[PDB]
Amino acid sequence: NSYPGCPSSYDGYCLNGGVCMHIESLDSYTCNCVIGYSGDRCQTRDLRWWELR
Repeated sequence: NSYPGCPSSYDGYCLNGGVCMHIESLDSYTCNCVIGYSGDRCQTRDLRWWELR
């Protein structure tokens, strides 16, 4: 269901990593946040602690 789906405008909408998806139903195009940070879009990044750049 959560297959990789996201037009071009979804290549910088998120400042953090983010995993672009389309999600069934309606649009909802977005980038799944990650482990360590979240919010509108991990805007609340716990800085460097998890991944690496």
